[PDB]
Amino acid sequence: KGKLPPGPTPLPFIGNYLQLNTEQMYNSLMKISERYGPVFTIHLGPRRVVVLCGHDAVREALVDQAEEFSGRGEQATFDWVFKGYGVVFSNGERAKQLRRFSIATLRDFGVGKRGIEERIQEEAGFLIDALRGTGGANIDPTFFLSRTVSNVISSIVFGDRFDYKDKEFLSLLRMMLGIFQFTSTSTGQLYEMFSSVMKHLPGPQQQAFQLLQGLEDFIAKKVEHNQRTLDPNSPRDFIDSFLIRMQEEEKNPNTEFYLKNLVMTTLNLFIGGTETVSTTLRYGFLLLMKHPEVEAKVHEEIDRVIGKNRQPKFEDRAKMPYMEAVIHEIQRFGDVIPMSLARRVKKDTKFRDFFLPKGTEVYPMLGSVLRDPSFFSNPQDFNPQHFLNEKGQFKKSDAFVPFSIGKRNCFGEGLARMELFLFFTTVMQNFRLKSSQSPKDIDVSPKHVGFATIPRNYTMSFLPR
Ligand code: HEM
Ligand SMILES: CN1CCC[C@H]1c1cccnc1
Repeated sequence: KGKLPPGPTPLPFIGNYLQLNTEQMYNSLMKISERYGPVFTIHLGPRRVVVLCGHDAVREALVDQAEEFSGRGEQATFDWVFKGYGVVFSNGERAKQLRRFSIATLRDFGVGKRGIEERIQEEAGFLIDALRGTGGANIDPTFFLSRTVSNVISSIVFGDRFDYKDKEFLSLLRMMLGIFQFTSTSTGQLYEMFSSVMKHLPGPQQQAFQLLQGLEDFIAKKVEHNQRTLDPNSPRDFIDSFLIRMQEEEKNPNTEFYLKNLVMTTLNLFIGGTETVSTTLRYGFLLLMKHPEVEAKVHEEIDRVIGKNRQPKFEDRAKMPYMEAVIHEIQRFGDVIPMSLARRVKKDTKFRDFFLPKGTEVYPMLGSVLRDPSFFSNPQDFNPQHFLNEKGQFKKSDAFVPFSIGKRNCFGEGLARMELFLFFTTVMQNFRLKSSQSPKDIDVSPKHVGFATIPRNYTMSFLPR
């Protein structure tokens, strides 16, 4: 029965609203940690949350006490559509079934294997083609990168990749993009505290709902399409494998394989498989143009190990320590999902002499692990040396946790690291990156930080080398 972690006294309903700047949630919670310690209690409106800061607090909970911290908490904006259904927002039995099935089915369509390495190499080549065809003109790379990324997971879950022509495609991409931005604003973070009121009020949360509805309707139309052209012995994509598994479980009335879980799971993958990698690429190029010395070492190393002729491949990894360090440092620096997705204690839990009642939400401050001064000698700088030893060979970090850790850690990690290596490598093989402004003027502080870290709007050009 010990005590909850210390933290500032909340008000009825508003919680710790007075100590929170919803524009800068992460900076807010970190200011509070400086006063209360690395483990503290915050009230996000009426949501009682335990916040974990620094590598040690986060590894201790999510790894050393893995089972106890394995429950899924809420993200309220996403909840509006998912409603506890689908792999990401589910718990207990639902969670174990959808994750085990999702991981396996991803692996059946080539994730972690030559299959998807081919699909990514191919789709990369299509990206090179498009950036050439701009002929060095000053463009917004946003939808160039995200079309390419989205087409990879799209081929896995929908079968065939989207034609760049498709107007529905861009529409979906705008939708995904506007949701990531919304959830990263003051208002999206205010919604995390006050959703039981705000869901019924007018404002930018109404528009973010319409985008979620947009994505749900598109997935439900693709499912429909898949069902009535289905072939039970030869699955065409993820949706088919879940349709089939649905059919096998018409006997079991306690099954988790029904329509709503298929829709929401496919939506999770589509969304998860698109926006984070895409935001990482986009920040990544921005960082590279700001650090032209880094771009030159990368260029130097691409030329010696790969040269201009062949397609980069995943194994090149092993022989490119400086590129792996660059991509590691883009992820670390980007901090794209700075507060993870919320966890929940699965039962009454003891954790460092605090007591956590069953159901308490947990915030793993992944951003604080990526910036932990005990693991990286210059947290606020972009410096690939963070992941290099004395001998310029790749150096692992225990604080490299952009995908989180523990039992509900990101299972798209393997796909992502593959897409990131290949897309970054192939793009810089063919282009030098040319900024709109001089390196000293490039602003890499974020536009929005909340659920995600969003880079500022920018333009650039892609010049042949
Ligand atoms: C830059 C790439 C990515 C980053 C930084 C990232 C980040 C994260 C984080 C921080 C979590 C929460 C894990 C936890 O609760 O401990 C998560 C979960 C998840 N991710 Fe990713 N992710 C990425 C890519 C992907 C991709 C490509 C997919 C699609 C295949 C994907 C699908 C998912 C799913 C389905 C979950 C829910 C895990 C569960 O509840 O069991 N992610 N991700
Ligand atoms: C933000 N994401 C990256 C991995 C999980 C994914 C996500 C988050 C919220 C809803 N669906 C998918």
